[PDB]
Amino acid sequence: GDQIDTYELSGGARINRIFHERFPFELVKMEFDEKELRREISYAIKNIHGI
Amino acid sequence: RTGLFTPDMAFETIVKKQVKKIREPCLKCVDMVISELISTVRQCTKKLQQ
Amino acid sequence: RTGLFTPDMAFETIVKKQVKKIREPCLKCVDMVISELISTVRQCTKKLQQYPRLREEMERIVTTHIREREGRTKEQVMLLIDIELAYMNTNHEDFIGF
Repeated sequence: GDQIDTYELSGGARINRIFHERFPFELVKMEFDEKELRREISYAIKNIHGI
Repeated sequence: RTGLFTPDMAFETIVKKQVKKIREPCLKCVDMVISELISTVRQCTKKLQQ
Repeated sequence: RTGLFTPDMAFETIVKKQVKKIREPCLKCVDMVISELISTVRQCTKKLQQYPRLREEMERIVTTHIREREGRTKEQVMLLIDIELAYMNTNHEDFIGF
């Protein structure tokens, strides 16, 4: 439709496309220490080979 | 929606906004023309009749 | 009106029309997998021959359960396509511009 709010805002449910371009930020906010990953992998291997 | 091509309303809604600005000077022009007609009538009336 | 740029709804329309065609092979795949699982179960039940009336019961129960899962599998298969029709994501990996 016409009569769009060209000046005042970026708004009117166009905020949701930010969430769809903000969720890609939450997916990389998470972090891990690689030393814990290596320790966990080592124990995963030692626990898969039982004897 | 995700945009592939520039929408045609992004042109139209800027053009309409620019066009609305010229309402004022046209009315100023009309008022000036009326002023000149009044001045001319005064010259043709007040100065030549006793 | 006269366009300055190529409209975007033609792209969405064509994509939707082509995507709708995928439902058929997914159901064929599901039916093939169900058949293969039934074959494998009926092979596994050969060893249970020392006793009668226990091979039929175990085949009946496992076969019935496998067939019952057909409904839930097909429903999820249909939903994963309706989800691919609801929205049109052009910011994944594509020819942006042009």
